[PDB]
Amino acid sequence: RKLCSLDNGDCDQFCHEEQNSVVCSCARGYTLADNGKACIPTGPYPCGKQTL
Amino acid sequence: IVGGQECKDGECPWQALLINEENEGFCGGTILSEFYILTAAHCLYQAKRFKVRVGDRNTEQEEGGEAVHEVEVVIKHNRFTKETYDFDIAVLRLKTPITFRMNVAPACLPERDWAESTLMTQKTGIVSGFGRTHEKGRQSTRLKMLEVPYVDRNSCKLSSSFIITQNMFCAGYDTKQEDACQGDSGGPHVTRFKDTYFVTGIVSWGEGCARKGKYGIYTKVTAFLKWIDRSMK
Ligand SMILES: O=C1[C@@H](NS(=O)(=O)c2ccc3cc(Cl)ccc3c2)CCN1c1ccc([C@H]2CCCN2)cc1F
Ligand SMILES: [Ca+2]
Ligand SMILES: [Mg+2]
Repeated sequence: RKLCSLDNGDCDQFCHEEQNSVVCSCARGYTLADNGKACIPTGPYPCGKQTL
Repeated sequence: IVGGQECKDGECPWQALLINEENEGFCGGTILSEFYILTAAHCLYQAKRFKVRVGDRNTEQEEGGEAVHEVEVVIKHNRFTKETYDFDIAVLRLKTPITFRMNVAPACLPERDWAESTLMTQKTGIVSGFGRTHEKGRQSTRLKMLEVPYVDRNSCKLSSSFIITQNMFCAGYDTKQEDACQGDSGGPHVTRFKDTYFVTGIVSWGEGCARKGKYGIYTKVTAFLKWIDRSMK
């Protein structure tokens, strides 16, 4: 297990392998955090979050 | 839904219900965005005219969050055939945008490669709807959800009396009495990853409900991600 196969590359959401390294990204309505791993909602009702 | 649990407050906010002229649900859908609903193509023959309800968990009371939306455009997959149930997918564009709130929110559309490697390899997904609670029975008045294991593709083909195309996948149980059922068609199959739910399937068909040796058959959303994207644009 390497890169994206190793715990999803430490990405919150989408993990891609460009060159020989991890590149994380997010669904629409989220912005990639400064750490390039976490996905930050742009609004109060981001996709895929239960409204609890 | 046979077995499973009630969707509690805010737990299934992407659920949509297709309602006929008589204001009765006959199929489910998944909220994709403020203007778009994902459903099954086969649901489009079950009502001449229909609208979409969101925010509903109990068809007997007014929870305050329900909203009815008229459909502006129906986009049915042109390759869908009643004979094989292949390409069982449609997208609905609403006349007015959905207002997100408690019990009303979109499910995320994943990327294909990642969804197939990471979501579809998870142990389970979640199916939901207002469908029958027993093979023989009436539609549920309450929204229900059920955790359904992903089923090995080989086992599913062996179990099926009909061809399981590459646009289909199986989920559920061999013998345990839990499955989707009549009226759940078109509804969401979502997969949770790090507390974010991604749409992975559309309730499509089954040889009865919760039968021994049979599984639930779902449209494989990952096979239609480009088609969905084009339909939304
Ligand atoms: O979907 C159902 C059943 N109706 S149901 O209302 O009980 C139902 C409806 C949807 C379901 C969805 C799931 Cl995921 C599980 C059970 C379901 C059960 C009865 C038989 N059936 C069915 C429909 C289409 C096909 C086609 C495929 C190739 C050839 N013909 C096969 C079927 F068995
Ligand atoms: Ca209600
Ligand atoms: Mg079974």
